[PDB]
Amino acid sequence: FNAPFDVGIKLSGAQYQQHGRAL
Repeated sequence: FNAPFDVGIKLSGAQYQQHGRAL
């Protein structure tokens, strides 16, 4: 959660529709 900004993009394409990274 913390640093919901560009932080956590290390696994964006991964999260997939995780509404967290790529949203």
